[PDB]
Amino acid sequence: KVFGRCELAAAMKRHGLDNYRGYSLGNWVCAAKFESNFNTQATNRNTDGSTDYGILQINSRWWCNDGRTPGSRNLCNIPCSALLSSDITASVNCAKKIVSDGNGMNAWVAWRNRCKGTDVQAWIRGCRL
Amino acid sequence: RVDQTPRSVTKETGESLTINCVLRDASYALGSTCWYRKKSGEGNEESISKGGRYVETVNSGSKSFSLRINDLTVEDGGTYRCGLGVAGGYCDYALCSSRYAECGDGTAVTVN
Ligand SMILES: [Cl-]
Repeated sequence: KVFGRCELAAAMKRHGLDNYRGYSLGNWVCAAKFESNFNTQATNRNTDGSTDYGILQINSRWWCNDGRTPGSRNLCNIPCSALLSSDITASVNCAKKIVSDGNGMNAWVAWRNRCKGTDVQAWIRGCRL
Repeated sequence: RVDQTPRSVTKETGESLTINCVLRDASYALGSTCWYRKKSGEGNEESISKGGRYVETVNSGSKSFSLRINDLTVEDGGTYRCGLGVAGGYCDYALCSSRYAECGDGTAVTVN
């Protein structure tokens, strides 16, 4: 599914991401824009031979099992296929686990590059939420 | 960024070493912490189990984490690195090259 921006903001809000670990909802929508361009099926190989899956481009070396990544740790305890659903639940719950330790939303490099230090409220403006 | 000091150090057998790490330029709270050692002449990096001779000090306000190593011998020569853990305390040296954690630049230890 390729989500619309406000459609995704709504889905993220119902899934409890607004102000999760102190990160306002706009952060999350902006992250998805620059990570997956709002495409739940985005699947991007890395040069270490891992893959990034889904709307938030979660990496198979650490977080999910795709069966093809040596050194794989499956820290979200899910198959990588769950991260490619039109239902964002598995992605959200994994991202909530990610963000609650380590480097926060710096776990999403596109968030660092395009979202951190901007008016992230732009990403939820114009939306009926 | 995680600032690790000292970068290099020489100690006598029987001394202790304390390495200090501070997480800077971050707007998030300090999470779980990890320590790694690669023994001289060994090539495998390994996690350090905290406790006993290895004493960690964490200060949440200053986002500082330090490790004391007691009772050094030549067997302790090598390189040491601190870093951020993930997923509620999971540590792995490969995190240091990942987008999910930061690590200090290392401490090269020589023990006389
Ligand atoms: Cl010292």
